[PDB]
Amino acid sequence: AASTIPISQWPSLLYAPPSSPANPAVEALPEMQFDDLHYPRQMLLCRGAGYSLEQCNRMAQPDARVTPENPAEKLLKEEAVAAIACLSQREGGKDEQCRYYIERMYKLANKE
Amino acid sequence: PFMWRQRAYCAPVPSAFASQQGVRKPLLRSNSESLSVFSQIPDGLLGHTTSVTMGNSDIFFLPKPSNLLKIALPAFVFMPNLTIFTRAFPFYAHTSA
Amino acid sequence: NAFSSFDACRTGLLKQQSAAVENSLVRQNMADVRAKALFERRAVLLDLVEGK
Amino acid sequence: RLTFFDTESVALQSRLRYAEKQKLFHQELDRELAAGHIASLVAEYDPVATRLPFQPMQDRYRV
Repeated sequence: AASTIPISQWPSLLYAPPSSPANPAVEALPEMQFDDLHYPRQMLLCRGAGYSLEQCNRMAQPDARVTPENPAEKLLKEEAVAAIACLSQREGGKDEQCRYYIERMYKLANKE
Repeated sequence: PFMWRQRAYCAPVPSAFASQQGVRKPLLRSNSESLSVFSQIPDGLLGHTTSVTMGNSDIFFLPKPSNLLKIALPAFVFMPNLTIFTRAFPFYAHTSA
Repeated sequence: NAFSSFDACRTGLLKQQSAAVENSLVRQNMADVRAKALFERRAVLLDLVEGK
Repeated sequence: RLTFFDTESVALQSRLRYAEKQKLFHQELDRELAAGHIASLVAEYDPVATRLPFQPMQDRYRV
């Protein structure tokens, strides 16, 4: 059923991957970013402005242009904290002990 | 203009790295010129090659000896007769006699 | 506001070029001095070498 | 025919001038790209390596 994807179809596979039990956000895959030039660029700009290496290292800050945060972490805060409490108490949810909280979260997020 | 060592098609020809050669030929040329037809060759006689015409060669002649034959032969009907029942033709054309 | 960033990147490139020249000169001179010393060591060892 | 019954010549001449413009555009573009490829080597270029040992560097090689 799952047939081979030739090499010519890989660029579409990267941004429209097949279905899995653990999928990513395909709509947000073009928004995942991590700059390897952030700190070099920052240093270059500051040294061109005229600062010293120590001043540049004190003024340096980490990149905000990274992959965005999951909105579930701000919307489903209490539910997630309760689920983590249940997991910590019941050994990771073995034999269906955090199904209550997980199902509440799933319903809240999915809505049929 | 981003991956120079990986994009060889957009790179200069090896005669360009050599630093040695009225009007002279250009010193810098790309390999991407291979993707054009009339880059190096001229466009002479470009629009005049489809104008060299030659006539056909078929002769429509065949002797017709009817003295050999004494029977009629069948013949096709090519089109429907519109000179008769013209007004009804769309209404009876779908039927078979 | 844009010319400032442009000038900054520009001066950064210039500083990079200057630093590269200086560092390459220093490294080159160190290597050449080391080679000369090795040559003199070889000379004395060839004065001491023995056999035929 | 040529004096009174031809537009093909004019149309083809126009189209060939268009083709000339297209040709020269593509030529210039390819040349620019190759020039950028060569410009990527200026970073690898080191004018200190031209220096001879125990000699000064020459401004000829763009200090």
